[PDB]
Amino acid sequence: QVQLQESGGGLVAAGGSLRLSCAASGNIFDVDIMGWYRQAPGKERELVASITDGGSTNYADSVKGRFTISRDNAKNTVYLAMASLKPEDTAVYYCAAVAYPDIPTYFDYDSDNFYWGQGTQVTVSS
Amino acid sequence: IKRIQDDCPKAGRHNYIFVMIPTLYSIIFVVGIFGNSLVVIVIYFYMKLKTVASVFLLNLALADLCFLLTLPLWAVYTAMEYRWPFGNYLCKIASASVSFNLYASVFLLTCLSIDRYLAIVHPMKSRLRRTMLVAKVTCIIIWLLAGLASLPAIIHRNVFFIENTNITVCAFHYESQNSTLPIGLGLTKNILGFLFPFLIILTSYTLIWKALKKAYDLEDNWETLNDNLKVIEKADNAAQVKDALTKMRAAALDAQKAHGFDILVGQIDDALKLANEGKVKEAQAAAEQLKKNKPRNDDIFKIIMAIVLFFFFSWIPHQIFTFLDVLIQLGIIRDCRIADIVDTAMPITICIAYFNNCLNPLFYGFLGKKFKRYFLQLLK
Amino acid sequence: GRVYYHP
Ligand SMILES: CC(C)CCC[C@@H](C)[C@H]1CC[C@H]2[C@@H]3CC=C4C[C@@H](O)CC[C@]4(C)[C@H]3CC[C@]12C
Ligand SMILES: *[C@@H]1O[C@H](CO)[C@@H](O)[C@H](O)[C@H]1NC(C)=O
Repeated sequence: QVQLQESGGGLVAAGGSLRLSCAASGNIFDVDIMGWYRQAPGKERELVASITDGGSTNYADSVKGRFTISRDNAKNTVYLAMASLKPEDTAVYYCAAVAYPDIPTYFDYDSDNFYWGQGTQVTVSS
Repeated sequence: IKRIQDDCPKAGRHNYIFVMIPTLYSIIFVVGIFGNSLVVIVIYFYMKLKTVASVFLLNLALADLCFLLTLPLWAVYTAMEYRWPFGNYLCKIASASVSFNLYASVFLLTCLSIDRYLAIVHPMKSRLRRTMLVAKVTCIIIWLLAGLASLPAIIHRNVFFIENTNITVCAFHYESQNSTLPIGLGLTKNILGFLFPFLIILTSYTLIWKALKKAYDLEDNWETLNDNLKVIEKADNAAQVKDALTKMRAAALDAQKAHGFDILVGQIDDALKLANEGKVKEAQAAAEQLKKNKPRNDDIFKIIMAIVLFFFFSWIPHQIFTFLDVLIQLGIIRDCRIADIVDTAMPITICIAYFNNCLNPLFYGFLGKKFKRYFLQLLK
Repeated sequence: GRVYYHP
């Protein structure tokens, strides 16, 4: 299995900053693509940001210009540097990662080569 | 039942067909019940259906088992020189199960190909749209669309008494005039059952082919730079540094067309100006001043090639003679000589299409290393 | 007419 441990959540005032981390453990090979998802209460889950092993990032329109996602391919860790946090961003942020086995056939009927994390709470109060 | 007059009562009636075709149906039956049952056992009981592709692969094996249930009915049908003793109800079910399995199996491969394009190319943006609820709703629509397509096989398929030979057969009666049967029922199997889905399957895997090529060629460009940088460090004359720096400039422009790459290529062009003038020590320092285990399968293109061609060459014999059946029905051709070669090859094309189709849930399963693991533990 | 007796 490819486990994902996330850390950095916390209750911060409105307009503050935060930096979420997520290191991939248990992978013999490098993770392909990692990113962050958040689930607002009563609302469906959405993709916040993702970054590939090359450095290409894709941000959502609700966090573009504020959140800055980065990673370190050596340690297989992704960092979500959140700035100017709004009370709309109050959600449980989940970590995601795509890791393929050796000699990958790109077919996985067990986990679709996709692995999640436990979840860290991020609350932004007024 | 109805009494009809067959235009070509000898078309397709050959002794080598009455012996070989029932034997082939028995091989498809034994191999199909063996393979598709193990796919269900491994997926539903040892994997508990955790992915979208597992739902498609499970229903791909279930729909094949339903077709094989009526396969012995067609085996003895061809054995008794095309005599149908199972009544009118059992043929409306058997002929529908053949038509239902065609559309359902081909639709499932279409959505499974689309799912493979989204999972490989857009893993993060298409993850929330590809859920278990979507996969099951897709399958119930595939069942309805296949049942809606096999609807003429339940309304017009009847048991007909042939006055020419006193032989009771089950068939579609292509009546010359005032026929209640739709004209182009075989055209529906051509475009909806083959043309349109194959173009979606071919497009899905072509996009995967191009995506993996862009990624693999990019990794090859970085490997060319680092290997040549090691060649420059171990170089001893101006020719070894010139050959390595030339390969680095060409690889840098290849990696750019995949954006500070012009800054790297400009510095390689500066190192080339030193190696050309006989400066070997000055060229090594320039390359040394400017500048890891990703999974990769160079045989995935052979797998993509095999997946596309296995779907095409397995159905293209059946669809061609099905289209030839439409020309005979429309009146474009009325010769009983070409009706014989069409009525003889049609059981051959069915033996080719549905034998390969009943091996699809097994072949797609072996692509997953976890499925291959549980499969061999069952046989061990 | 024609007889499409195939499965
Ligand atoms: C004519 C048909 C409908 C009747 C028999 C079909 C079913 C019950 C048969 C077909 C093939 C069979 C499987 C063939 C091989 C094995 C591997 C063995 O280590 C355990 C039993 C197991 C897993 C069999 C279980 C029963 C099975 C799934
Ligand atoms: C079919 O049966 C009729 C009698 O009902 C008979 O006259 C005819 O020759 C038969 N045709 C055959 C056996 O081909």
